[PDB]
Amino acid sequence: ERYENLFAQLNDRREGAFVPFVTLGDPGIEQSLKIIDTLIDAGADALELGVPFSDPLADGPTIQNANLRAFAAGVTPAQCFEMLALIREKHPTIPIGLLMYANLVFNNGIDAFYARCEQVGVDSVLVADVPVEESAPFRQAALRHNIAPIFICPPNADDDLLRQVASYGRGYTYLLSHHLIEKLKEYHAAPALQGFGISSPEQVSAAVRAGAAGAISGSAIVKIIEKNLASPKQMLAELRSFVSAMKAASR
Amino acid sequence: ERYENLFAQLNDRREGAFVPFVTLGDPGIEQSLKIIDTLIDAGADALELGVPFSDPLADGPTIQNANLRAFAAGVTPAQCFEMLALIREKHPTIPIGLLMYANLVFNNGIDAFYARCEQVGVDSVLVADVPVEESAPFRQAALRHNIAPIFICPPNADDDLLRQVASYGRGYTYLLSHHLIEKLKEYHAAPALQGFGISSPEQVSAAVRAGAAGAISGSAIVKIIEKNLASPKQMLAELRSFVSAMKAASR
Amino acid sequence: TTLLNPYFGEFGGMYVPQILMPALNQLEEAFVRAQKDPEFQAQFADLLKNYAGRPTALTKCQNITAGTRTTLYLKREDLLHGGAHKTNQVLGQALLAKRMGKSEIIAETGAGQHGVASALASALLGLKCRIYMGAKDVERQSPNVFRMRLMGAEVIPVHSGSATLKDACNEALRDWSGSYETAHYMLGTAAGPHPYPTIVREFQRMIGEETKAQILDKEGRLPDAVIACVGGGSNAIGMFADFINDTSVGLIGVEPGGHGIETGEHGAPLKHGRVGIYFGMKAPMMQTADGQIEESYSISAGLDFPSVGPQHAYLNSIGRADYVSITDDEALEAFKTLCRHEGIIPALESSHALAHALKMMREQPEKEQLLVVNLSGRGDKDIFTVHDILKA
Amino acid sequence: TTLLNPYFGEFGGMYVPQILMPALNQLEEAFVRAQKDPEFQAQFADLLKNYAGRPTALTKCQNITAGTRTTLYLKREDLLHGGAHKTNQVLGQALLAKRMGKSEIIAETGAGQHGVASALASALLGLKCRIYMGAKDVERQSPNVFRMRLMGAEVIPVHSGSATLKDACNEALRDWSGSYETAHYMLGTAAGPHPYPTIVREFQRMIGEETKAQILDKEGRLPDAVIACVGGGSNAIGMFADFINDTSVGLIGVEPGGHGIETGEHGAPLKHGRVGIYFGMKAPMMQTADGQIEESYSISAGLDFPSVGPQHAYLNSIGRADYVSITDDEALEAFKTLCRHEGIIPALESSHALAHALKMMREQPEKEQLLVVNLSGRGDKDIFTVHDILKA
Ligand SMILES: Cc1ncc(COP(=O)(O)O)c(CN[C@@H](CO)C(=O)O)c1O
Ligand SMILES: Cc1ncc(COP(=O)(O)O)c(CN[C@@H](CO)C(=O)O)c1O
Ligand SMILES: O=C(NCCOP(=O)(O)O)c1ccc(OC(F)(F)F)cc1
Ligand SMILES: O=C(NCCOP(=O)(O)O)c1ccc(OC(F)(F)F)cc1
Ligand code: NA
Ligand code: NA
Repeated sequence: ERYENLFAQLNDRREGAFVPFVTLGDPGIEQSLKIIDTLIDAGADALELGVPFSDPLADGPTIQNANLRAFAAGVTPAQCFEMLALIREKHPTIPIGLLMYANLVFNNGIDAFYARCEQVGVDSVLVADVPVEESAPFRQAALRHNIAPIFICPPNADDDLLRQVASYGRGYTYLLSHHLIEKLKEYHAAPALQGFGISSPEQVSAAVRAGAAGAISGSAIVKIIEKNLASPKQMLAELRSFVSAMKAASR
Repeated sequence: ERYENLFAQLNDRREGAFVPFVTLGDPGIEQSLKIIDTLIDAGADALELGVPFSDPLADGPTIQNANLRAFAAGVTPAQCFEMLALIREKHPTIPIGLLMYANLVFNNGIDAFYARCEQVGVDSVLVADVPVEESAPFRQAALRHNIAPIFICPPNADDDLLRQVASYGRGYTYLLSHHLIEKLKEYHAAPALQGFGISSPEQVSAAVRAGAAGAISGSAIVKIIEKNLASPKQMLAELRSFVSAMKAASR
Repeated sequence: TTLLNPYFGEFGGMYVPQILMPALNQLEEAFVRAQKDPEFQAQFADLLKNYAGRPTALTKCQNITAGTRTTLYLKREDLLHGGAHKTNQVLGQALLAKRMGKSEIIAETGAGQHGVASALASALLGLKCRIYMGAKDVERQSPNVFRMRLMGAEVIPVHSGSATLKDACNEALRDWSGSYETAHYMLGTAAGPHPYPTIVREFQRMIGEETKAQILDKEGRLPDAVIACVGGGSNAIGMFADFINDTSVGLIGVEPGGHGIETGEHGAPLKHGRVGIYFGMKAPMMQTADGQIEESYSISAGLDFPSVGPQHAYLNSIGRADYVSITDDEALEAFKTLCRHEGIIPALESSHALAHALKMMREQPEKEQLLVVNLSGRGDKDIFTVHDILKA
Repeated sequence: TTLLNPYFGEFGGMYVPQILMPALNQLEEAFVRAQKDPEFQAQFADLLKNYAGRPTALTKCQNITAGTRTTLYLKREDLLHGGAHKTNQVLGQALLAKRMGKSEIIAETGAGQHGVASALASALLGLKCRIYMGAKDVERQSPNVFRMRLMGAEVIPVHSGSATLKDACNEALRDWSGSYETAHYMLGTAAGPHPYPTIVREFQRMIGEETKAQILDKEGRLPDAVIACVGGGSNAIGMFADFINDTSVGLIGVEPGGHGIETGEHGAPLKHGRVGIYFGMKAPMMQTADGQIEESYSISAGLDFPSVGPQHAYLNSIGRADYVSITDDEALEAFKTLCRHEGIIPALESSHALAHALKMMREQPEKEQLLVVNLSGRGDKDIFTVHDILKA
C-alpha cells in the first residue's frame, strides 16, 4: 500500500525514488534510530533495513562489519522489531522494507514472522537466501499479512525467471546492477529499483533514465557510518549531505 | 711362547693365573702406562689390553665409558701400538693380549695388523666380533706372525664348537662365565681362562678349582679407574690392593 | 525446476541467493550427464585406483573384541591417498569442474583435511585451487595449511564471524556467486544446497559398495550394522548408501558429544539441534533461540560443521538410520585402544565411530553381532592433540 | 656352517660375537622353514593385503615429464599402512618371531619409521616391543617416539657413542646377545649379519614383483630402469630383486650426497667409502683413516645408516646395478616438484630417488625411457623440516 502510493506520487512528479539501506542497531540502537531519522529528513523516499544475522553470506565486507558492530551492541531480532514499531509510529507513510536471512524468518515460524511484520508496520521483506524456486511458503505468508515479497531480478536471468519475478513480486522488483526493465514492465512487474554498487548521484540519474523507478544504496551509506564512529554528530551531518545529493539526482 | 712359559711355570707352582683387562689410553696415555705398571707390580700374570673403538658392541657400560674416556684423550690405534712397544720393552716376559674389534684389524690389512703385533711384542689377539666361523683369515695371519689367536668358548656351545676352538685356539681358551673345561682338556685345547663377571677373589679360587688355568677380570678393574679419576694416586693404590687380592686367590 | 529431487523429505533444498541458482543448475546437469558417461566413469575409476589407492582394505580387528561375541571390521579409508575419505569425492568433483570447462577451484575447510584433498586433486588435474579457512582454524592447522601451499593452493584466512568453518563456508559462497563462470565450488561434505548432498554421496558411495563386497566375501553375509561419525555427513552417507535398501543392516551415525550433551558444548545438531535454514539447506542446526548460527564443539576438528547433511536428517526421521553421540573422552579412549591393540592410529573423528562400536560390544558382551566401523581417516594429524591432553 | 650363503661375493658374512651365532643359526633355519610353509605364506599374505593394504598402486606421473620422452611411474609404498615400505618386512619378521616361539621384539631405528612399523606389528601380533634409538634421534623424532609409545612399545634412548643409529644398532645387539632365548631382533634394513640381508630382501620382494606385474599390464613391457634410494638397502633391494635376472632392466640405487661428496658430509659409503667390518658384516662404510666408524649425513633422517647392504655392494662390483648420489638440495627440489605437480608429498628419503629420475629425464629430454621410482614413503613427517628450510 505504501509502495503503491509512493510510486504513484513520484510518478506525478516525474522523479525517481532513492532508497538507502542500513543495518538496524548499527552502531547502536540509539544512534541507529537517529541515523534512520536523518536519512528520512534528508530525502529518503523509502527504507531498507537489515536485521543483524550471524552469517550474512550475501553481503560484502562493509555490511559484514555493520552486522558485527550491531552484534557488539547486543542487537537482537526482538529489539529490531521494537525499533521498527517506533520508526513507524514516527513516520506513517514512508515505505519500510526488511532485508532478511531465511533462518530468522523461519526460526519461530514463517507465518508468525510476517504477522509480526504487519503488526509493527513493515511494508516488504526480501529474504536474501530464498530464490524464487524456494519462495512459495514465504510469499504466501507475506501476502496473507499484506507484506510485499521482494524478489531479486539478477543480470544473468532469462525470460522464465522474469515472468516468475513479475507475477510473484510486490511493492518493487529488486533489479541487480535496461532490456530487463522493459521486459518487467511488459509483464506488469512491480516497479523496478536498481541496487548493488549505487554510490554516486550520476548512478541514480542513470537508473531513472534506464526506466527504473529508483535506486537503492547501502554500502556507501554504511561506509559513512563506519568512518565516523567516533563522531556521532559528524556522522549524521555526512549522512544528510550524501542522501540529499543522491535524492536530488532522482528529480 | 710367553703363554706357554707362563702356564708351565704356574703349573709347577700349583697356582692359577690372574689376568686383568684395561683399555689402552684410559684415562690417558701417561696414566694408562702407570696403571699398567701398577697392575704388573701388583701381581698380574698377564695382560689383556683393549684398543679404543667407536662401536664396542660386545662391551657393557663400564668398558663403553673406558673407550669414551680414551677417545676424549685423543687415543688412536697408532699410539696404542707405541704404548705396547714401550710396555714390552719394560716387561719382557709378561704375556700381552689384545682385545680387538674386527674393523681395526681389517682396516689396513689383516696380515699387516698381526705383523705389527709381532713387531711390538704382542702375544695374542682376541677379535670380539669374529666367530670361529669367520676366523680363517685371522687365525692364519696370527699364526704366520707367531701370535696366538684367542677364541671364545661360550656357555651355550656344543661338542662341534668345542672341537673347533680346541684346534684353532692358541695361548689360552677364553672360557665365558666345569664340564666344558674337561672337554677342552680332552681335546688338547689351550689352557682355559675364565672371564666375564669375575670381580671377587672367591671367583678366582672357584675358577681354578673347576679346572681352569686362571681368571680374567676387567670391568671390576675399570670401575676402580673411573671412580678415582680425580685422584691419580688413590687410583693406583686401589688398583694395587685389588690385583694383589685377586692374585692371592689364585695361589 | 531441477533434474533431480533437491529434497529428502522436508530436508534439503536450494536456499541460496538467486544469483547462484544458474551455477547450481549447471552443476546438476553436468553431474547427471557425467553419471551416464562411460568415459567419465572410466576416468574417475582410474584415478581412484591408480592414484588414490582404491580399493581400501576391510580389516578384521580380532584383539579389541576378545572375550565378546562381537566381530568388528574397519573399512580402511585411512589408507587412501591423503589420509582420509575426502579424497574420493574431490577427485570426482575435480573431473566435473573440468567437464564444465572450469579452470579454478574454490574450497572450504575446517580441519584442513578436505583442503589438502582439494589441493592435491587440483595439483594433479591442473586446476587453480583457492581455499577458504576460518582464521581460527588456520592458526591451529599450520601443518595442513603448509601442505596446501606446498601443493600450489592459495589458502585464504577468513576473519569474519567466529572465524571458523561456517564463516569459511559463507566466504566460499560469496566468492562463487561472482566467479561461477570460471570457478567451481568444491564443497567438502554431503550438505549445502542441492545438488551437493547428492553429488557427494554418489562420489563417496564406493566406500559402502566395497564394504558390502568385502564383507560378503569374508563373512558370507551382510553386517548387522555399519557405523560412521557424522560431521557434515559425507563419510557416513558414503558407507550407508549401498546398504539403505538392505533393511536388515543397521545404519548408525555418530555425532560429537563434546563435553557432554547436557553442557551445551557439543556438535550434535541432528539429535539435539533444531531445524533451520542455513548454508543453502533446510536441516537441523546449532542455533540460538533467536536463530543465530552457532559453532559445533568437539575435540576433533573435523566434526565441526554446525549442521548436518539433509539425507541424514531424513533417514533419521523415517527411522531407517539411528544417530547417537560420543563424548571427547569416549573418543579419546577409543583412539588409545585402537593404537595399542590393533596398531592403527585413527583420526579423532573416526574415533567417535569406533567408540560407539566399542560401547555396543561392551554393554552387551554376549550379543552376537557383526559390525563395520568406517575408519574415515588416519590420526597422525591428531598425535599432538592427544599428547597435550594425556600429558595434561 | 649355514643353510644359505652368508656372502654376496666378498661382502656379507656373520661378524658377531660367538655368543650370538646360535641366534643367527636359529633364525636362518626358521626362515628357511617358513619360506616352504604354505601356512606361513598364507598368513603373511593375509596381513599384507587386509592389514597393510597391498597391493600398492603404480602411479603414472604425467605432469612432471611433460615436454620430454620420459614416462615415469611411482611405486606407491607411501600408501602402505604406516606410511613406508618398512611395514612389509616387519610383518614377516614378526611372524617369524612367533614361529620360533618368541614373545619379545627388539628393534633399532634412526628416523623412527622402522620403529613405528615394529611397534604397530607388535601391537597387532601380541609381541612385547622394545626399541632402541640414539638419544640424538629421540630428541628430533618426538612424534615417532610418541607413536611408538601410543602403540605400546618401550622406547629406549641410547646415549653411548654419537648417540645415533649406529649406536642404537650396537645396543640392540648387546641386548639380543643375552635375550635371544625369548626375544627376536627385528633388524630394519637389508644389512647386518646373515641371514638378515637375505630375509629382509625376501620380505620386501613383493615391491618389485608387484611393479613388474603392474608395468607389464600398463605398458606391455619392462621398465628401462627402476630407481630407489639406498640408506641400508631394503626398499631398493625389495624393488630390484625380481628384476635382477631381467638383464635389460637397469637397477639404480641412490645414496645421499648430503652437502656434496667433496665436502665429506654425505652418506654414500658404497661409492665413496671403504670396505670394512662392522654391524656383523663386511661392507663399504663411513669410516676414518684409522678405522673408526662414522655417521652418515643427509637432510633425510632415514638415509642415516653409515654402511650399506652387502648385496648392493656385490651387485655394484659385478656391474649389475649402478649407484649414484643426490644432494640435499636436489632432493629438496624433487620433493617440492612432486608436491606441486602430482599432489603427492614424498618422504625426503624417496625424494633422492625421484631427484635422480628427474636428472635422467632433464639431462637427455629426447631420450625415450620408461622409468619406475620406488616411492618408499610419504613425507608428511618431513613437512616441518622442509618448512624450516624454505623459510630460512
Ligand atoms: C578423517 C575425517 N573424518 C570425518 C570428517 C567429518 O566429515 P564428514 O561427516 O563429511 O564425513 C572429516 C572432516 N573434515 C572437514 C571439516 O573440518 C574438513 O574441512 O577437512 C575428516 O577429515
Ligand atoms: C621412507 C623411507 N625410505 C627409505 C629409508 C632407507 O632405508 P632402506 O635403504 O632400508 O630402504 C627409510 C629408513 N629408515 C630407517 C633409518 O633411519 C629407520 O630406522 O626408520 C625410510 O623410513
Ligand atoms: O540491498 C542490499 N544490499 C546492500 C549492499 O550495498 P549496495 O552495494 O549499495 O547495494 C542487499 C540486497 C539483497 C541481498 O541479498 C542478495 F545478495 F542475495 F541479493 C543482500 C543485500
Ligand atoms: O675380557 C673382556 N671383557 C671385559 C669385561 O669385563 P668382565 O665383565 O670382567 O670380563 C672381553 C672379552 C671378549 C669380548 O668380546 C665378546 F664380548 F664378544 F666376547 C669383549 C670383552
Ligand atoms: Na555436524
Ligand atoms: Na648408507
